Amino acid sequence: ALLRQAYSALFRRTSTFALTVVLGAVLFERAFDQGADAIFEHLNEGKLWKHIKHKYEASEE
Amino acid sequence: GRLMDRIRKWYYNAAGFNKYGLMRDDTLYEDDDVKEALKRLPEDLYNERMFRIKRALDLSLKHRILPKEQWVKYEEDKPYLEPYLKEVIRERLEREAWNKK
Amino acid sequence: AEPEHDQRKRMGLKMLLISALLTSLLYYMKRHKWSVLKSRKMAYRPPK
Amino acid sequence: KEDAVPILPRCRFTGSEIRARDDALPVAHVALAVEGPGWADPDNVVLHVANAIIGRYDRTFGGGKHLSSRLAALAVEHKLCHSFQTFNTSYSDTGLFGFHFVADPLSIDDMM
Ligand SMILES: CCCCCCCCO[C@@H]1O[C@H](CO)[C@@H](O)[C@H](O)[C@H]1O
Repeated sequence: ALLRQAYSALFRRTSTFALTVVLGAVLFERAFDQGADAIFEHLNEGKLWKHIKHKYEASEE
Repeated sequence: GRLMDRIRKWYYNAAGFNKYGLMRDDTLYEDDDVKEALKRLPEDLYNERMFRIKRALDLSLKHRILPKEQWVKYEEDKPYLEPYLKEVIRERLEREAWNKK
Repeated sequence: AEPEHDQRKRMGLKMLLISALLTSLLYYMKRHKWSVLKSRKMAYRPPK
Repeated sequence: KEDAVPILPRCRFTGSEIRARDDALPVAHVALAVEGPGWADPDNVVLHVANAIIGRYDRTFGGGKHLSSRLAALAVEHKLCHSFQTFNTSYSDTGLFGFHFVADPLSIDDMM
């Protein structure tokens, strides 16, 4: 039972609760950003400089 | 004929405080006269008013009303305060008039 | 006219997701706390 | 059937409150408690020890402000209540561990 494990290990002691928020945030940020950016770029295939960059990036003159 | 009575009973239902189980007098804005009148109410009438009001505040926070069966009916609404209030105002006007003379 | 155009929208996307997540979460919490009053029952018991 | 001792259906505990209000009463009574383990459990020995630390009080305890019980001291220093008691009421499969105090309408909050 994760809910109970979570409760006992993370949410019971106010100290561990804060620790869970901080460490929780650090991991949420890394994940959430990667996903958002990923979604944004997919919805904009070949429109961003990231996408057309190669055409002039060391392949001209 | 019974026109004034048709209107009143109509307004009474349109107002809708009876859906909270409140008496017309329960809904009065408590200015000075009303505050004095309330202090004169017998204990039982005062506690009944208090429960009714508390009950209405609880319905209000819940966003519910009483079941249709429990609604106060126009003709069963007891004007428990109007008598006291009229006296309180009569006294006030006496003093006001007298302090001018 | 608006170089920020792309960054602005990328931000908009993030604002929506977080907004959806955070709003739901807070809705539950408000409800949780208020449950005490929402389900509360009372009675008038005079010595009658 | 006759010489078998019947096992009672367990009683479910509920975190909740009941407020019976009568401003006409001179002083208020308040009792708060969590679920206890029940006769058989050894922890009851510790709970009782625990209750001894907090203990009890009443306006006639001569010890007054020098009582070892912190709650008793505060009660005296701040006129927090007329009295208070801790308890560990046991039952077969459950119990109540809490406290009860009697205080004047305007000191209930600080006492609690
Ligand atoms: C309701 C609370 C909404 C807060 C939303 C925070 C999201 C903002 O996130 C922003 O996204 C940009 C685009 O990737 C980045 O360039 C910024 O550095 C970053 O802070």
